[PDB]
Amino acid sequence: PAYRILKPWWDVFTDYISIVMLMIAVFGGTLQVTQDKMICLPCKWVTKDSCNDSTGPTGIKYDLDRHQYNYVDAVCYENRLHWFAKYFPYLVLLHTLIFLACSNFWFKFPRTSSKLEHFVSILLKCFDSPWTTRALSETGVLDKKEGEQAKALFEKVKKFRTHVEEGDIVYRLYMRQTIIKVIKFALIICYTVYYVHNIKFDVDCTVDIESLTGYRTYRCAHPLATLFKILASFYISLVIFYGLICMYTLWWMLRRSLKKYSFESIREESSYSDIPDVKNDFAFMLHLIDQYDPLYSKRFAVFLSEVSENKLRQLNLNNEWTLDKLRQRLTKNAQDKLELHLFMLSGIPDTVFDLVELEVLKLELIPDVTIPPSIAQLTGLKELWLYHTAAKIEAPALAFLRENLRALHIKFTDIKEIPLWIYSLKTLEELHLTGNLSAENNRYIVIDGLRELKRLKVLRLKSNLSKLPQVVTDVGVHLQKLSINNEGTKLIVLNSLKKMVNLTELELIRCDLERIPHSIFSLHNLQEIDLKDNNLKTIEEIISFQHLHRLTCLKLWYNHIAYIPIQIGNLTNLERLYLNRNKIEKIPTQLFYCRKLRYLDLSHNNLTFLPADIGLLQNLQNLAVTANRIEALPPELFQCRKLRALHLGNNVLQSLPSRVGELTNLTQIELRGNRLECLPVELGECPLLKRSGLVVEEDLFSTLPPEVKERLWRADKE
Amino acid sequence: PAYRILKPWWDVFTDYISIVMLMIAVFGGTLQVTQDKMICLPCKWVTKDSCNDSTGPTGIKYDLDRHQYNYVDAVCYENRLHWFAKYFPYLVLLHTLIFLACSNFWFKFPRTSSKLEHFVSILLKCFDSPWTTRALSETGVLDKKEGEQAKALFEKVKKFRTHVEEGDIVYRLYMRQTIIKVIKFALIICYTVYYVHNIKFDVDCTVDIESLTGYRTYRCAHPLATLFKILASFYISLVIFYGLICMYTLWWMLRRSLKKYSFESIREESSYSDIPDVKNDFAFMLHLIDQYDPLYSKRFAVFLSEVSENKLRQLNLNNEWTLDKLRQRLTKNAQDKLELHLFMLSGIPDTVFDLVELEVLKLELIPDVTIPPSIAQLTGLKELWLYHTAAKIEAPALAFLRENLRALHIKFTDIKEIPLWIYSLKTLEELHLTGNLSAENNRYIVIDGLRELKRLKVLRLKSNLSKLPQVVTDVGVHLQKLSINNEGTKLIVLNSLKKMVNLTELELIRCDLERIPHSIFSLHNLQEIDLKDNNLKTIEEIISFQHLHRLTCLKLWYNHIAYIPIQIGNLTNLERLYLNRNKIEKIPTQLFYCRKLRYLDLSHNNLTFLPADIGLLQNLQNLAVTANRIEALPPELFQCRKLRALHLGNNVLQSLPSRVGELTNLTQIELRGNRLECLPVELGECPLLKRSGLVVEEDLFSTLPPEVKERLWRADKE
Repeated sequence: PAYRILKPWWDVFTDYISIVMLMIAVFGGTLQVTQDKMICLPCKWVTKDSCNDSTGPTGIKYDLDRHQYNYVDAVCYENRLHWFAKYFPYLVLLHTLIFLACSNFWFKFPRTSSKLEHFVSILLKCFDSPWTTRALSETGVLDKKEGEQAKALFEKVKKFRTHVEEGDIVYRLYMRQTIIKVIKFALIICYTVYYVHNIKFDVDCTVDIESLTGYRTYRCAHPLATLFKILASFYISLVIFYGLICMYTLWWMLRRSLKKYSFESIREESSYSDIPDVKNDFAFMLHLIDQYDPLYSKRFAVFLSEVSENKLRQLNLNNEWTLDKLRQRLTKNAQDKLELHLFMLSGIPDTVFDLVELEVLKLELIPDVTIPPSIAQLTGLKELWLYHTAAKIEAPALAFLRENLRALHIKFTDIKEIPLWIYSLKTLEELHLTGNLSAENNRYIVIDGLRELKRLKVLRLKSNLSKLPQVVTDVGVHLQKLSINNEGTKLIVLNSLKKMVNLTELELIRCDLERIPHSIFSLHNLQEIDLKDNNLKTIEEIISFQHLHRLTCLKLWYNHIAYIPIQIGNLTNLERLYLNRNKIEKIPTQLFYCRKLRYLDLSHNNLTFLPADIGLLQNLQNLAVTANRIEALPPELFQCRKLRALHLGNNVLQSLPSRVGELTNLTQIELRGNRLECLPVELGECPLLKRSGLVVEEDLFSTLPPEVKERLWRADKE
Repeated sequence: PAYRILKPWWDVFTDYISIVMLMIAVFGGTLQVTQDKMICLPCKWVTKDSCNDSTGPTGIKYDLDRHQYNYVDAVCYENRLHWFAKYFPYLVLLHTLIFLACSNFWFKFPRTSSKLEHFVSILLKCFDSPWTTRALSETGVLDKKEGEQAKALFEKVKKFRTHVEEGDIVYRLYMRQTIIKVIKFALIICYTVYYVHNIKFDVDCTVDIESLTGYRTYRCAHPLATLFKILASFYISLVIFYGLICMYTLWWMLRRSLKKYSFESIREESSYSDIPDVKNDFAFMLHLIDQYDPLYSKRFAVFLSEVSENKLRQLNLNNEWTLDKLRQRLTKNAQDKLELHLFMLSGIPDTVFDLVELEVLKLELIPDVTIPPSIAQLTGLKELWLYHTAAKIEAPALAFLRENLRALHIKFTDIKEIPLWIYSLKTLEELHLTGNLSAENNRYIVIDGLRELKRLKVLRLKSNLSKLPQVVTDVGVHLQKLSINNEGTKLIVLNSLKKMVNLTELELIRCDLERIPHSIFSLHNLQEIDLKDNNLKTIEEIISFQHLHRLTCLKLWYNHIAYIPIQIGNLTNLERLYLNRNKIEKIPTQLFYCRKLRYLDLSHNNLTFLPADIGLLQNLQNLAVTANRIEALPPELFQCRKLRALHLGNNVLQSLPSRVGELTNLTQIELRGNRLECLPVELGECPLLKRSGLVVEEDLFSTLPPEVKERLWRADKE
């Protein structure tokens, strides 16, 4: 009932033959025990120890008692009867017992019985499971219990295959059994056929007992000799059949090299082309199964396809990730949109396509995943972020992304990681490419699809472009933003940056320009310009920067600018400025002639003084001079009545003048790290300054009057 | 334990006959073993080696010992008794064992045992399924798992049919078993009938043993001969019955060609004519079941019919989407009409036709659906939407569609999936085509049937067409509204718009025209014209637009329009003008002669100040200058009394004049992004202004007077 699957036709035939042999043995034994008498009549004329057959006919007088006849019969039966006639039932019993022992050797040997039982259990589990049925049907909806059962079955199959493939004990044990059976059959046939002629009805007895009966030789009849001969002939025929069956088994084991299973037909007909071929000690068991039924091997093959594992994992992650877990995983990014982050997942769960409130989706390391058509359900989806993930798409999904998606973020490290269908997404407007794409004589060739992005407005190219692609220059005629981050790689434009007339913004970070090209001056639509991390040394080209009519901002932080050019104040259009973390030695008053200035940082500079005209910028609300050599705070600086926040910390400023409290728009002050003695009393009269905005050292905050402390704490808490 | 179903009645009769034959074999064998002695008396006078048969009578003295009598009996039993008389029970036992082995060959042969057990297991699983009961009762809502297991049963039945139909091992094996039984019966009856005549009570024995007893011939008696003879006659009769049953089985198996099955009663009493004929290796087992009883075959044939599978799969789907949940999913579209969408469904539920009040029906990604006649019930249906859903149709459904529809939405990714019967419709007013269709050597051939619509009024095209089709020009003689979306690809017209004399509204979306074609001006009856995102810079052709007197609304936004020509003031008929997202920097003074303007859009442009002539446009209500360079709000703007919308966000607005309260009709305004330090007191006197209509910073909202804040809160609350 359990191992019957492992018994082919030859095994069951041999079992039935052994049963018949046991019946023959017991019948012969009980027949011999019940009666096996001899009937002996003495020879009156004895020659060569056998009588020569030398009014009406009359009987022969022997003058022998019945007891003497019984004694003669017993003596002749014990002595002159061939051992084959006396021991045939016991010999056939022994032979069939040894045959049964050989047959059950592997079943009763633990070192192989455990493997056989485990294989039977694994095959039954793979056959009766419902997952294999749908796996064959597919050539998706699944239950959690079914998913966990299938996962357990897959791991059990893998561990069992790993354990069994290196054994190679069942095959050689079966070979030994077959060889033993064949040689035993041969020897039994030879000896039994040669000795079956030694049992006969007429047997001549010469036991040499004349002191008790007086006769030398006796002619004895064996009444059951014919029946025993018939039984022996029938047993010989059964042994011939058994040996022919064993020889068929031996031929079957030495014809196709059962150490190897090709497994090609099952994998090719089931579309599971990547099914590895079975090695030794596991191909033999599958050969036995095929002899029994190929259907079990067919149902078991789907657990070794290297694809059904991926499908089962995808279904399991679909089932396990509930909607509530994803809702708890929802995040609001800096742009105030519902973000759902997926990281370290083999595939995209299908449950994420149930929350239509998703706005920005980030995918990171999602290998070999295909975009499901269910993406059309997420109407509110706006941003798709791919991190080192080469994913496939479907026609309905492609159409939905072409007609709904607006922003795409791409982080990659190889050409194959860039989906080819991103070009057809014509509603895409915000693009973020992160990853090297420069190639030797192949650069910017597969990137000709940028023309298709008609609605592209926001572009970010991070590929260490030592050469600027001409396709980007041609497509910039409708772009509005372009931030190129080369990670310090030098930027070469070969006079191709003046063609993007509609480029409203231009950012050059880590481009290592070392000097401002003249093509920036042709960007009359420019409003915010930055050369951060370009190690710029001179910015005197602000003279030619005057062409930019609507240039409302200018950032030059994190550079080697040694001084502020006198021409920078002539661009009255400038409103926001970033000049901190530079090597500026002194600040000329020329810059302070752009009275609409509102953003200006001078932190982490070698400045040791503050000019007089700093207070003439009444629109300024951000003063960041953190970690400077400024040691005296000028009273004229306090004229900026609209200075919401100022940063003075880490400086060498000795004290804060009393004019700080004259500002009612103050909200935040950064003062930690200064050579300050005590905060002024006037600082506590600011209606909008609180402890959140008043960040200073512990002792400096302790220098304030207690009423100022309690007012600040009450304002901050309530 | 009900494996007997595969055994017909004749198999049971043969098994019982074999049991009786085995019983009589055992009886005869134990009788012969226990007592089979022969009693022999020598003939004093012998003629022809036979008994001569020739103061009162006295017994004849033979002078023979009892042991000599026993020897004579044994030698006569060995030699002169016929082998059939001695070995009748053993031959009967051997033949009975051979018959049982033949009967149980296929039952125990693993190669066909697997097929038999799989067939009986599938039959028993099918029999207990409530699916069969429901199908029979069809001549009604159950558990979902019942439908799941029904589909699993259907799939496994199909797989088993595909597997077993290729083998053909059970029919040939059964035929060979029957042939072996018949030939064995013939041989056994021949030899037994021929040799039964030798079972005689008296047997003439001439063993020729003179040196032992001294008599030539003997006259033996077989006391068991009569019982053996009657047992032999009984066994002959049983063998005759067995052979007759075997001949009947052979005739039944060699007359109807069991390699094929009819399956004709199902398509008559149930009209399930989709069941194919069953070929070998499956028809044989079905015939055996029919021999048992045809009920199992009848209740199992339904699983081979795909029509029953489809109908009860649809029934399961209807059970999945109940009416209450269907109406829960029922919503209202953007046109305030009842709409229902079906996404990622295997088929269209029948329950969707319960609600006849639907007007818009969305069918997206519903594979291989045929439009049923049940759509005729939904007389109120007006719009049917197809999103990548290839749909087949029937005559009544198409008849209902041709006279009870308003608009049709067709979204496709491939040419072959669009329905072709759409052209037969005549009640259709709006047709929505979505998907690129242009190809070479078959250009614009799929939509050649668009001319069949003689009532087509509004045409909406999403096909990315390089050139305007001639069929569009042919069908435009009666159109009213045209919406073209080239997805940013440049469109070539070549004077192909003047043929649409009755066209009312012309819409060109993402056509990348870069220049307005002159055929637009020739449509004197045009009402609304759009050039949405067509890379237009100059619109000076308005001199030609002056031919269009009834151009109430002109849409020229999402383009690169640099400056508005002064000739736009000639078109005083403009009422709704969109000019946002353009390079427009200033409003011409002549534009204000168009006093009919009511909707003006200028957001996200280079506007810096508003002309003083804006106050003369009293008809204006909606104004949008969001994200511009507006330094301050002009005073003359406040005299436009019925301005219901003023979008001034993301500007550089500094001071808000107190005259905002003069706009009693002002409802919607925003102050985000504008550096407004303070607010006037008249802002809270406008009845139509509410807190939800006031988009302002929370602290700047607190800057409102507390009475004004309470008034705005009261307005917002109710």
